[PDB]
Amino acid sequence: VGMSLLALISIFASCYMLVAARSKCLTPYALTPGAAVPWTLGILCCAPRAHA
Amino acid sequence: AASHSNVVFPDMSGTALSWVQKISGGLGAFAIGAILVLVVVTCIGLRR
Repeated sequence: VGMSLLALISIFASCYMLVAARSKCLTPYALTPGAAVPWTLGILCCAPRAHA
Repeated sequence: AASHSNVVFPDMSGTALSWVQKISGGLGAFAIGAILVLVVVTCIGLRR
């Protein structure tokens, strides 16, 4: 039980860190009426798939 | 009477199954190449 719980905690922490890093990298692009840099769009998936 | 257990399916390393493996491998390589071509083309098309 201890090992399983620790593994789940670590994997959740890593997933949260990835999501937060994505949000922090793509936050400034929704504060401008500009383009999303398809180069960055491919690597960093965002909610706008085709629009904007 | 027979002194064996009467099993006939050959090994995967046999001549017949080697031929089958080689032919399937060639066809699979062709299919994978076609998949890659389609994926590259569609990604380039979507990047526009």
